[PDB]
Amino acid sequence: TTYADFIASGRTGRRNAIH
Amino acid sequence: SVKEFLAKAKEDFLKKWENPAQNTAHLDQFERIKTLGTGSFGRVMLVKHMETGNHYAMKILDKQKVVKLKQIEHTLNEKRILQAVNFPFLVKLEFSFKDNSNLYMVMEYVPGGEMFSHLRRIGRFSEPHARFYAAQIVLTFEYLHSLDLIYRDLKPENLLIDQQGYIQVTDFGFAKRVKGRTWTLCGTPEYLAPEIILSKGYNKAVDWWALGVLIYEMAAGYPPFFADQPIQIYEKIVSGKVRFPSHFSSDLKDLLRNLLQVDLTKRFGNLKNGVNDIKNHKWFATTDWIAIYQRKVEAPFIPKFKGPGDTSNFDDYEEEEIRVSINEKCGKEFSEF
Ligand SMILES: COc1ccc(O)c(C(=O)c2ccc(/C=C/[C@@H]3CCCNC[C@H]3NC(=O)c3ccncc3)cc2)c1F
Repeated sequence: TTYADFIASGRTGRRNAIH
Repeated sequence: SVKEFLAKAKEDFLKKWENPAQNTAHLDQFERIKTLGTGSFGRVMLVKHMETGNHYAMKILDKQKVVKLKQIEHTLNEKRILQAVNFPFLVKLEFSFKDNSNLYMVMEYVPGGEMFSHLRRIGRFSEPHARFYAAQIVLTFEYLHSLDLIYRDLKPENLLIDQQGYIQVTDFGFAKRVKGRTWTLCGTPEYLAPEIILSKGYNKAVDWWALGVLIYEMAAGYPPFFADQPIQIYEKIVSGKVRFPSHFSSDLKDLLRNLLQVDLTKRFGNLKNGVNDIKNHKWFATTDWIAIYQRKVEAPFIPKFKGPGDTSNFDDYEEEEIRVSINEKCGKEFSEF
């Protein structure tokens, strides 16, 4: 599932904005 | 009434905008307690104002680090806009000052913690829960946009929950006062509008795009476009094929299709009706807009409140001692701060 893929992803922590 | 609230608000903002408050405290008036979060140039700490015993959230930015990354203008924007605005769902700046080494912004402490933490922990919010938050953002962008401000960094990380369960927006570091158009590639990958990614020049409508992302993420538990690397996020955003979870109401999906809309002649918030296209949407029909503004709606979630000074709703971060140099760093670049 989409939820499982999100939770296994490297992007579930705080996200930094770019400059 | 909505028109004469915004006209008084613009007059208040503009006097502060043209003559900013400067140097309204000093570091030695505060006891530094604990880091609540970090960014490129430093950190936000819980502090205690010694004279009153009041708690605050103090941002400390290292001037040399700001200069090394070419972000002077961004941090001047953050402080100039923060000092000038006033709305129930914007974190209020109480003081600001600078010394030889650093810039300081003392804000109200918002002890309920970041929406991000509650969202990730819980998984997802119900539509009524997400809607309650979404309304506050809609009304906040109405205000900011009326002042020619673009926010450009909406995301759960930057939305604090206060003791009554209402939102306070923080992190004005990408905010900018602009009539017309602007071009810098900035924001968080998952929240960026297509037009930002494609270097087209953009305006306030990117914030309405970002709102579609946030509503989608609040209600799903995950963002509409994600992947392990930023470049693949961009690629999914420019394709613009959004998949909705099966539990999303037909009204939510319809609203989202109008916010996550690549075509700027069709994107809600931007058009001739303006913000009313959002407020009068069917997903928002149970929303009493004036009661949200007045804080008379009962929040679906009040965070545990363990007395003043308590930080149990924030994560832990490594502390680092503030060093203040005896020589003035970057005086002329930061003179208006
Ligand atoms: C262009 O890049 C910029 C622009 C402006 C900036 O100020 C910065 C920063 O250096 C910077 C430093 C620390 C922070 C910390 C922000 C924290 C944690 C990150 C997630 N957002 C929530 C925010 N917390 C609070 O502001 C807060 C306020 C009131 N009460 C509790 C928490 C943000 C930006 C920056 F990197």
